[PDB]
Amino acid sequence: KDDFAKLEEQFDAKLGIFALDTGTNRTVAYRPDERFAFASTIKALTVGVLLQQKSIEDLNQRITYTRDDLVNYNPITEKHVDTGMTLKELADASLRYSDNAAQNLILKQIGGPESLKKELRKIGDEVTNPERFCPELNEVNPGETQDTSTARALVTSLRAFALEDKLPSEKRELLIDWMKRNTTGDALIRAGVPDGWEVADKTGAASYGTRNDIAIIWPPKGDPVVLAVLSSRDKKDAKYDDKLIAEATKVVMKALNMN
Repeated sequence: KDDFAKLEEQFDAKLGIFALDTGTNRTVAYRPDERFAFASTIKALTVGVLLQQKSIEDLNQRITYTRDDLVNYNPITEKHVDTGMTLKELADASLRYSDNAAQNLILKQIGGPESLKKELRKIGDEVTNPERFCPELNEVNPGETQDTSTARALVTSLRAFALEDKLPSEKRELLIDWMKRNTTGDALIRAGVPDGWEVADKTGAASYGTRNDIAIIWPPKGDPVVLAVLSSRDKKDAKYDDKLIAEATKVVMKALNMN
């Protein structure tokens, strides 16, 4: 709070925090409106819009691609160049493996960053600014607002798709299932929540030591909490530490008296 400034002290980083307890409407905010590169947290929002646009049957449509649409590491999509993959399999890979090439294919399907912004603006997210495909591949420098969001806007938008009415119940269920089954976030929000409690999350990292996680957290009984923990550092090549995110989550949970 305070403990938040202490974490920033301990990790030499800047935190961005917003949490909403949907049970009591309690809010926890630390630089909630400070901008960070959203990095792969955008993959969650991109699937929300894909689901909005496509019937569940339409997710069976096959997308073909070549090795030249893959750059650096893409753990799922490098396995299926020969066959291509369905939209459903791409959403799975994007969300649970943070597959860059799968995210790009999905983004292309929905009409690119311009169309994603349009749809975000349509759900009343006036802050999230998608501008580039695969922004991962660009040397993005500080003070730029392209491909940034805030902890507050990311919670509001994740909540809108995952928990409110921007998606019908069966599609909301797909989004939640994929995020619950994420493989990349064990040391982040998940490491900061009490044992047992279900977590659905999407992680991201960039440069300037950017390390992000956005989540929905269910207490065993009671309504969920939606949370964004964003972080960055002063130097372009700064290392991040996952533990910062785990510890910031602990402070949120304390403040929420849990849940």
